[PDB]
Amino acid sequence: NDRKVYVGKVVSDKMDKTITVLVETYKTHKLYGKRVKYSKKYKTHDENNSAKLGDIVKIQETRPLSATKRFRLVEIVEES
Amino acid sequence: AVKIRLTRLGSKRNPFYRIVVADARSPRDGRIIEQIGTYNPTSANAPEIKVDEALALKWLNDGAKPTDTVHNILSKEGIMKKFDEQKKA
Amino acid sequence: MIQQETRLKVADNSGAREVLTIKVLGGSGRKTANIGDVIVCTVKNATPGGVVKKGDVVKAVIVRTKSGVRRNDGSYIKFDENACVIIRDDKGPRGTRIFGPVARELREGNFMKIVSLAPEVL
Amino acid sequence: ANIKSAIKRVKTTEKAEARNISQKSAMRTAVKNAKTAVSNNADNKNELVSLAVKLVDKAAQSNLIHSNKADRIKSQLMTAN
RNA sequence: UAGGAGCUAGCCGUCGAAGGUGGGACAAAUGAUUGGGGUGAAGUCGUAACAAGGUAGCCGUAUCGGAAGGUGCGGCUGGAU
RNA sequence: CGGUACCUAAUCAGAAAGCCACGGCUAACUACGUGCCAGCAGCCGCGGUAAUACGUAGGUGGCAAGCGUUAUCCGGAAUUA
RNA sequence: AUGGAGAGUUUGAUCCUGGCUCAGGAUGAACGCUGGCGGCGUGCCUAAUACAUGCAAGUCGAGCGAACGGACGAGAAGCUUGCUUCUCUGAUGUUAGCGGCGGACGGGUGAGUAACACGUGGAUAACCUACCUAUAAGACUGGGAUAACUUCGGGAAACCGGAGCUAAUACCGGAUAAUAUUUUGAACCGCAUGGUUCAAAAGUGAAAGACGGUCUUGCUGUCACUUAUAGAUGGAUCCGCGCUGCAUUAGCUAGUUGGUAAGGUAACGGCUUACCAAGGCAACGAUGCAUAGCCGACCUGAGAGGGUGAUCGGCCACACUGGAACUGAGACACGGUCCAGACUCCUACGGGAGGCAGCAGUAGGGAAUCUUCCGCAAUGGGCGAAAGCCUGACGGAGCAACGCC
RNA sequence: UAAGGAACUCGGCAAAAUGACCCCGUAACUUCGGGAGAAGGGGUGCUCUUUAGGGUUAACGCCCAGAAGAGCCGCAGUGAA
Repeated sequence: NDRKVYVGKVVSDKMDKTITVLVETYKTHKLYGKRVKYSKKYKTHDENNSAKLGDIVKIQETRPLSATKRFRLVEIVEES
Repeated sequence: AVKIRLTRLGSKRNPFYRIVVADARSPRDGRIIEQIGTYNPTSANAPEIKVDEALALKWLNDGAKPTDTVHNILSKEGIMKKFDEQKKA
Repeated sequence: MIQQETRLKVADNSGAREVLTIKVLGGSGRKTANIGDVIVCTVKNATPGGVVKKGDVVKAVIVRTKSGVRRNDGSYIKFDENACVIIRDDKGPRGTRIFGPVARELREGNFMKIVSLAPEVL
Repeated sequence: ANIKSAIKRVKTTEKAEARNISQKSAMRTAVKNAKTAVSNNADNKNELVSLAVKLVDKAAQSNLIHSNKADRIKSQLMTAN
C-alpha cells in the first residue's frame, strides 16, 4: 500500500543529504488530564536536498535506506 | 500440520472439550488458530456435538487435516458427510 | 637440587601458588632435595578461596625439578621449572587436580594418588 | 545417558557434511577460479558461465544454497555477461 | 608424475575468548586502639535558662573557658523603665 | 483411576471441636495467693497485704476445626491532599 | 457516581497542628495448641547451590544390504522311528548398519535483560518458510562405493588404531521446459522505485519400493520424488506511544556523526572496509550508575486507580562456564560436535567418562513448601497406511486444614 | 660458572643488575614550584619500493628519513665501548 506519511519542519540538514525535521504534539498526564506539549524528531532522508530552512516538510516513512534514513520526502512548502 | 484437536475444560475427572483447529507444534492447551465448536462425549447419553462446519470447508481444503479421533466424529455426526459433497467439487 | 630458601611453584589446586622451603627432611645435615623427596615449606602466595592459606607451614613432595634425575639405564630427564605438591602426611594430596607432567620415580615412594591424577607421568 | 540417536547423528552428519563439503567446497572452488577466470575477457569470456551458471544452480537444485543466493550469483555473473 | 590451478598439509600477518600479571579504581568485611552520639542509672557537682529567675533576650560573628558560660561588634523584639 | 466413588440393609444416640480476655475502649466476674514481686501490656495502664488487670479456678462471650501469635500489601486516611 | 463513619494520643483545663497507634480485610504464609469426613485448588518464595541412582525422543522390511536365529519341503536315516545332523524353499523377528524424518516438540527456569524486551497501533515498494492442502511441470541416464564379512593390533578395561570386501527409494556425473536470470520497450507512488505482460544467451529435476488387479504393469493408489504458483505456519526486519530511580551522575559519542564505493542479508545500511566536515548526542538529564524478564492477569480501591505474578495464560532469555562452527527448512542445538576453563567420577595407571533449571529422589541452606508413586485408559504429539514404541506430556493416586464449600 | 638466590654478614660490604636515543604512560603528598627520568610499558639491523618529509630541495636524486608498506638474516640489531 502506502507507508506512514507524517509531517514535520527542519532543524538541521546534516552534511550530504540528511535533513532532520521536527515533529511535536500534545500528550497528557492521565492522572491529571492536563495535556502538555512534547516533541519527537523523526529524521527523514532528503533525496536531492529538496527541503530548506523554515519548510514545514511533510515526509513519508520507508524501510531503512541507512542507519537513520527511515523516512523519505514528498512535500515541501516554503523557505525563510 | 495445522489440525483439529480436543482442548478440554471442566473440574476434577470431568472434561469439557471445545474443539480447536491449530498447529501440531503448539501444546494441547496452547495458543490456537480457530475454536470452532465443542464436544462433550462424556455424558450419560449424548456426545453434545455442537459444530459450525462452515470453516471446515476452508481449512481442510488448504492445509488442515483431521487426525484419527477428530476425523471420525465428523464421519459420525456427519460434519465431513456434508464435506463429502464439498470435497466432491 | 632444592635446598633451603628456594621457591617452588605449586602444581596442584590446593590454593597455594608459591612455596618457600624451610627444611629438607631426611638426615642430619642433608643439604639438597630432588624429585621424590618430601620438604617442609611455607606458602608465600595463595589463591583466594582455597584450602591452604598464606603463612601456613605445610609439607610437600617434589615433582619436576630443573636439574632432574638420572635413571638406571643412563637416561636422564630434566624439566623447565621446579614444582611441588602439598601432601597430607599419609602421601595423599591436599588438592584434587595436578597440573603438568610428573616424573616416573614418584611411584617408588608410593605416591600413587599423585601419579594417578597427573596428566601423563613421564 | 546419551541415546543412540546422538551417537548416530554425529557420524551421519560427519558423512553428510562430507557430502556437504563435497559440493559446497567444490562450489567454493568454483567461486575461487571460475569467478577469477570469467573476468578480464579471457578465452572463454562468454562461455565460462556454462560451467558457472551450471554449478551455482547445481547448488540450487539441491539444498546446498539459497535460490536468492543463486540469484545473487547471476547478479554479478551476468552483469559481466 | 600428480608438476601447475585449486585442495589436505605448509608457512605468513589481522582480529580473538579466557588467561597471565600489571597498575590502579570501586565495593564489602575485619582490625590492637580510638571519639562523637543514643538509652539507662541520672551515682556525682553546679544551678546556667523559665519569675526584670538575683547580672533581659536572639541571630550572624569572634574570642576565651573543660563545660556552663565570658566578652565584643552590626542587626532584630520574640523585653522591663 | 476402581470395585474406589454410589446404592442397600444391619449398627449404638455410637468414637469428635478448641482458644483469648472478662479493667475503658469491648458484649463475656468473681474468690485464693500476690505485695510494683511473679508477671500481663494494642493506647490509657494493673500489682506497694482488701488486683475485677498478674498467677491460680466456675460462669459466660465472640465462633467454630479452629483459636492465637508473628511478619507482609490495602482500606480505614484527602500524613502526597 | 451502590462508596467515603473510625478508637486514642501533647493539660491543671481547652482549640488547632502533627505524626504515631489499633479496630477491618487479605497471605504460596509460617509457628504454638487443636483436630470428623468428603467435594475442591495450590503446592523450595531461600542456593541459576551441588548431585548417586532410576529415567525421561523416538520412528519405520511396505527402503536394501546384510548377517544371526529360525518356522518352512527338508533326503538318506544319526536306525537311539526321531529328529531337520545336510541341502535349498527360507517367512517373520533379531539385529546392527547404511536411509529418510525427528532433534528447535512436549518439559523446566527467570540469571541476564530498564530494553522494541514486552504490551499495543501500524508497515515491508526489505521478507522467508521443510512438512500440510490445492494448483501445473513430470519422473530419461549411467553409477562407484559403502558399513555389514574377512584380517592385524591394543587394552580387565571402556572403545579404538589398520588391510581387503557389500545393497539401496542412500549417493554422484550427462541433456530436458519453467514469473529463475541480466540485456532490449509499453504500468504509478514511496524520490529511489513498482506493475505484468513483454523477449532473449540461458537454467535441471528425477525414487524407486510393498502391492488391489492388471499387462511378468498402470494411472504409479500408497509415499514420495523435483519444477512454477498459491493457501498456511511461525519467525524476521522498521516507526508510533505505555514502560524504575540517582545531577551527592552534565557535557556524551570519534566508524561515532551524515554522505561516498565493495560486500550480503529473505533485505537494509557506519555493519566493516578506503574518502570527506567535525559533526552528531545532549539539563526535555544524552552519558553512566543501581535495580528488575515484560504484558495479560491478580488484588483492593467511590471513581480518579495503582501495588502481586506462587498463580494461570501469551511473548522474551537460559540450559557447568565462555567461545567457534556444523547439520538441518528451522540451532549457533536442555539427554549434538570442537576449543578453552573450572569441578566431579572410574581405573588393571593404559586413558576413559560427566553436566538433574526434563520427573521423583539426595544433601545443603531455610521457618517451610509433595511419593527414589501408578497407568498411558482418555487426550495430545512424534515417525510409520495401519498396527506398534515413546510419553517422568498427560490422566490419576499419595501427603499437607495451607486454603475454599 | 650447574642448581639454588642474601640462606652470607654487625650490615647485601663487595660485585652483579640499571644505563644512550625515540614513543606511550605516570601515584600519594605538596609551600602549587615540585614529587618526576616516579613507578611502569614498548621500539632500534639490512635491502627494496614511496606517497613524502628535515628537505640537499633544484626533487624524488644529496644524506638523514616523513614515516608507511613489502621483504632478508642472525642465538642476539644503541650487536663493541
